Amino acid sequence: GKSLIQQRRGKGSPTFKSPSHRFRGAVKYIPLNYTQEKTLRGVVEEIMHDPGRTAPVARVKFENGIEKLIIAPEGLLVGQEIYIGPDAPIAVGNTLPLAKIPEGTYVYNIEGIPGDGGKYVRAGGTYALVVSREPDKVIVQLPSGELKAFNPMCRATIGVVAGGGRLEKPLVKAGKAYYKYKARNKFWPTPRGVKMNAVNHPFGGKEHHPGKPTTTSRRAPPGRKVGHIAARRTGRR
Amino acid sequence: MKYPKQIRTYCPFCKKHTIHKVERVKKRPRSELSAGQRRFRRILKGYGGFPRPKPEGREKPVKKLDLRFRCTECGKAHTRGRGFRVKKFELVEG
RNA sequence: GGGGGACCCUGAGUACCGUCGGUUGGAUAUCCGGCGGGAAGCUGGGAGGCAUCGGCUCCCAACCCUAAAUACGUCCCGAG
RNA sequence: GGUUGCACCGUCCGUCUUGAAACACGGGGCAGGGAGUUCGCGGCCGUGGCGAGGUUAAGGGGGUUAAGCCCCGUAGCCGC
RNA sequence: CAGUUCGCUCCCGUGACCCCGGGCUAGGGGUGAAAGGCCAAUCGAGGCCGGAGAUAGCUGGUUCCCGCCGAAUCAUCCCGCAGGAUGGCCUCCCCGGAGGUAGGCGGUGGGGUAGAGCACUGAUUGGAGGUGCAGGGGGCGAAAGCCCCCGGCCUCCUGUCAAACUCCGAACCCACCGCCGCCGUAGAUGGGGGGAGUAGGGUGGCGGUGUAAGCCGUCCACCGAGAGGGGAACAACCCAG
RNA sequence: CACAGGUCCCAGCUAGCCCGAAAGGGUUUGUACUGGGGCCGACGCCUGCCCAGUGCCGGUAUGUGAAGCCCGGGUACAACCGGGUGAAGCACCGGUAAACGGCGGGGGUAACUAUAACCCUCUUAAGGUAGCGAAAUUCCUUGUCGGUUAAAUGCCGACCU
RNA sequence: AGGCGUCGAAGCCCGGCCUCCGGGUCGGGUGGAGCCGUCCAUGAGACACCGCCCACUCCCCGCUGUGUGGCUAACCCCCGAAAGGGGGGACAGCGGUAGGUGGGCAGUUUGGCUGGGGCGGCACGCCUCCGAAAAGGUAUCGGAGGCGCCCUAAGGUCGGCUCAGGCGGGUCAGGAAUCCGCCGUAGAGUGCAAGGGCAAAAGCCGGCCUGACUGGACCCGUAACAGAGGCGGGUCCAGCCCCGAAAGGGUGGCCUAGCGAACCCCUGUGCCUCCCCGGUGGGGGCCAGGGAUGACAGAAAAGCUACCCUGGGGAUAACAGAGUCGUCUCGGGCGAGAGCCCAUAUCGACCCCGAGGCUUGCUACCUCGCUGUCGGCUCUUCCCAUCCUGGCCCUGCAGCAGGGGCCAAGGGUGGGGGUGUUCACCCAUUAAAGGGGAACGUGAGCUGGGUUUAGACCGUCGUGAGACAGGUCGGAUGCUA
Ligand SMILES: [Zn+2]
Repeated sequence: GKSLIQQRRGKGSPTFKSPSHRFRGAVKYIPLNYTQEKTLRGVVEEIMHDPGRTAPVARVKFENGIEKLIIAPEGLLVGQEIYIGPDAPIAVGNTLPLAKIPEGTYVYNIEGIPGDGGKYVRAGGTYALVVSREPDKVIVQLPSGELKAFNPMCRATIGVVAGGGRLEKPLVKAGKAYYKYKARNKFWPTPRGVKMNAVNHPFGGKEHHPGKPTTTSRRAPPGRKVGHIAARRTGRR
Repeated sequence: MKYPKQIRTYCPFCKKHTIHKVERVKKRPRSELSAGQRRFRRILKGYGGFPRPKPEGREKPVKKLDLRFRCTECGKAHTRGRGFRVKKFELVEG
């Protein structure tokens, strides 16, 4: 038969590639060699809308002369001063090692390992809760509801990501959806396998209905994982 | 079908009529040292489809009796003609 | 140029064994390759169509080179 | 010999088919081209040589303008 | 005008809008608001060249004359049924040497068809006689039983049958022996070798089947593969080869 | 067909899903208000029962279960035979239906005549709830009744077999 | 059958201990000379002693694997030009090997006969009777049935006896228990279908036995004539035997069914053989028996196509043509009966004989290198078995009208509602509002509503792709005679 959209996405054709040239650049922390054992103050210069980020961004000029792009937290002020280091005050916009953040605080942009650049909790309107502080690990509750252990030296920023609440407003218009997904080159509109042809999808056929159960095994090979993949349960609980 | 456990019959080796025990041949598995099995295993190796027929559920309802008669004097066994077909075969001391 | 010696040298992840794939007429006895093991080394070692033991026969691998007899005709003489 | 008249007779050509004038298929006219070839093995017959023997193959020499012509060639194959 | 056009009519016309230049995604692959749609007039797997003169039991074609003999479409086997092999029927050459039998007469044997018949097996109208027969039902009687019928089973008379009936039984066919006839030493019966073609048959008489047409066998007469003379033309009918 | 909206599933990052022979790569200058994968398809009122069947998920005490390894036999060495260990997978147990799909039948039913409506019980998991109905679904069929016409295989409303 | 004991024993005290707390083992202590059995009971004898043991258990040493925890030094990931730093970590990744899952991706198969094909069935391997035509042979999806077993006896032989049914007579005892006499050609029986054969038997009852065997010949049938792998049968030679007094009989079942190649494998039995010789393990070969192919002269094997493609077939279906008329339409013979009586004014049972080719069907003769379908419109023409119009006969014909029938085809036979409809139903008129043929007249005349492609929805069936002589919306009509 023919290929699936998910299979074709793996080949990186322009139909499926991210247009990573309209954006404002990558958002990563200053190299760990600058942050460790030394605290720097930076001034917020501008706050901008990144075409594909789901959150606003901001430019920071540091005392040492480095210009960086960061994910602006809610309430950040242009011209505000922020601190990055171990000896920075606990406030919104400052980046601290996880071992120096009191329990019960909201943080964002958490490094998976010390110095990677930040990987967790970067979408707009998200935050993570610092639960416990131990010499070997710091427990943090993530937006998905999972308690993950981080190395104490991982860097994170205090506050919440600006731009939360988007999903409150419906898109209403197919044209609104068109522009939204075109901004990121995400496949839209989307077809239905049941109304595809048998050559194209496992569920295809003249009679619009799957001929097999829709829960597919986790051991299925590529080109077969459609529908509910390795679903423990289905339906309304 | 009842069948005597012993019968008096001609012995090719004693060249006379002697008492013979009735025995049933016990089927044995294919020998892996035989040339046929060696060739079969040699061709089974490597890539490719199955190289031999695979009959499934192809059995006669009743199989012919494969009997050997052993002489009580010389201790050697022989066959008496061709086998026949009976569903029930019993050996009776009579 | 010949005789004697009791001293020294003669190719290692190689020969070879097990398994898997390809290939072969190579058939438990063709050759190549992968994986896992792997010697003797001159008081030595190898082959003789399943394996091992003894006899006999024939040889010295794991380094290298080699004209003439051959294959072809872009092309050239000659012929049908 | 050309055309034509009279009397009688006669429903084209190729092809499948039990059956073709066929309302079954191929058929405007003329010229030119057009379809049991070569090798290997084997069974037979027509003829000729030799005969318990038959026959060479690759190749060699002589001669030749020349690949023609002359002689050798017993390996091999079939038969006894 | 055009291998998709023209006219009237019709729909959208600030948006998921229309168009242009520079780029990327390439064939079991791309792209797809999903029609198996589009990917250079080609798309249920593009085009070009090569494998390649692919293969087919299926369709078509196969070129000069005369002379001699001259078929077959029926039995067994095949994933066999539009195809093949072994046989049967045709033709050509050679060995063998004394017989052979398509027709007929008589004889010695075999047969169970047409016809006929009930002696068996199975069917079949009525009547008469004999049998209490697990029949069965009524009269009769406290009860046990008898008397009536009807039915069952046998014999006879009466009136009818049989592809899976036969106490009988032809015409006729077959085997063998003697003879007439014919063929054969100008070499038969027979034996060996080479080459085939034929595995759709049709009409006509008979048999089974079917409302019938028809289907399926059998007989080898005619067309197939056959001129001439007739049935008005006519395959098959008549004369005739 | 798409669509905004609804709902379900996988994934805490060296993840989930995908291209490839490999190297490496798309989603990714991304990080659960996210990326990927199905179904329905504005909006209003709602979406009932069933986990036996197939599928998916978790456990797997127990049975089976390949090679390898170990033990005994056999071979002057092997080939070979018997047993022990034995992963995944199946057997087995449980969840799961906005997963695929199913939601009959009688015993009956009585009281008035039909009706049988409430109602009780067994074959296998359950026996179709709210709605809608001769329908783009109805065979008989041009079903029956009413309206529309002088005349109605049409159309509209209703009945439920 | 004796063993222990200053080579220190009986009889009490508690200590630790295992344990069926049964009951036994043992360190210490006053202790200072004795304790069991041969005797008997127990199926099996010593807690007399000397030895190998089996059943559970732990400990010391050595090796071996599995699971868990920890470490960094291989390896992996991140930052950084590098240096180096951080995180994971003997996992992962990678290479080799072993099993499972696996329409994600491929190559394939999904048979044949067939009064077209499909569903059905097996006429796809065998046996009996008829078909079958008095030698032999002979076909159909012809007719009526059976086989894919069973039997150590239902096989061989020898002796003896005679069956089914009926009649008469007998205690329980009757229709049927068990007997006695007579008649009794088989009307019984055979292991089983049918056919044939079997009566001092081939049947019934008894005695012995295994010839249901080994090494081989020739011949008939499947398969006539007329070819055959395999299979079955018949006539014999030899061996060793069974029964019988002997003759004589026995190579399975009284004869005809009950079954099967190559390759491979198992078993028996003797021999040959394995690359220069010899031995051992193992292999190969000849002969005999066995494991099956039922599509039965022997591939291992599921479907859709309406997106379909190719080569053919009128050897083969749907429309039309042709033959036939079962059916359809329309006539006739007889006359039971109904008609107040009266068979024939009218109807006419039960039976029987026909006409047409206007309904449907059957056959498969022409047409699949193409003859465009139903319905409607336009237009032309013909038959009478005549609806009206012309003329008549009978009448259960008073008139007006009706019922039946005859001659007659010049003319007419119209308009509308639903439905694609032909047809049928209905409305208002009319003298009537007849039935049919012409390639179901007429698409190089028209229209394209129905039918029959490609898109799509609903119901039902199927796991699925899909299907539906079930609905439903859309869907092209070439021409210079
Ligand atoms: Zn013996």
